[PDB]
Amino acid sequence: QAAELFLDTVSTFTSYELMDYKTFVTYTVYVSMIALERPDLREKVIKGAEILEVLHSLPAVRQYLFSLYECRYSVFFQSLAVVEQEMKKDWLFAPHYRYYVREMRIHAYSQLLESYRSLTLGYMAEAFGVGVEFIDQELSRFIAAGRLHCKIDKVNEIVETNRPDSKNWQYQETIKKGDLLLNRVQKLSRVINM
Amino acid sequence: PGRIDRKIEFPPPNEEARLDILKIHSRKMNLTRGINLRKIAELMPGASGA
Repeated sequence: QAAELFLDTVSTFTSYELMDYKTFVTYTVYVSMIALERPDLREKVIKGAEILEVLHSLPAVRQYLFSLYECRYSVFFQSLAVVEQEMKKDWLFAPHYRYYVREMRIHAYSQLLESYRSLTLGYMAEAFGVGVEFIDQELSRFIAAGRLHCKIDKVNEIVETNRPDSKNWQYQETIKKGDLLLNRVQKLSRVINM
Repeated sequence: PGRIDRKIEFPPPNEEARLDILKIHSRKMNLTRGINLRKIAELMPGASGA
């Protein structure tokens, strides 16, 4: 919803209640890298004329976008580093910044693991420089969270993909939200009466 | 015969009177802010309010 309501972009320009417009550029671009899919991510920045200049003004913010489309995994640590230092000082991001850290991780891992059906972590050391056990426990905790299922062979240094998630995850959202919803109405049902 | 009534003139549109009223009618139509309301009003001398 944030990026959707941010679609007006430059049409609001500089405003007192909108504070700094240069910083509005950065706030509106920080949300577009999550909920916006890659075709649509470049659809907004490349096709949108009003937003193309403001990104050209700041070379640091532009670096993250074009490096994200470039798929280079060496810069993502350095670029998200700056993004994380700005995330700390700026307000309202204190609660939410730690989720963002892993968000961009899985968003890079998506495009990563979708290219090859069989992959080795030793190859990932070249792009990450150099992850060995780092990405081991990392990816393990991404898998345990049901985020981008992929089967990794331990001590054999093999990663497998799959995952045809359109089966279980299609039907899993129903149970995940259904349980919480009905457990809410259970309380409201026992409230009345007494 | 000058008796009796209140005299109030109806003025023609003026430049400075064109600026604010321009914004007023422009409140309902989506547009960006790169529009210069100063130069656009001087191009329209006379004409009318409507």
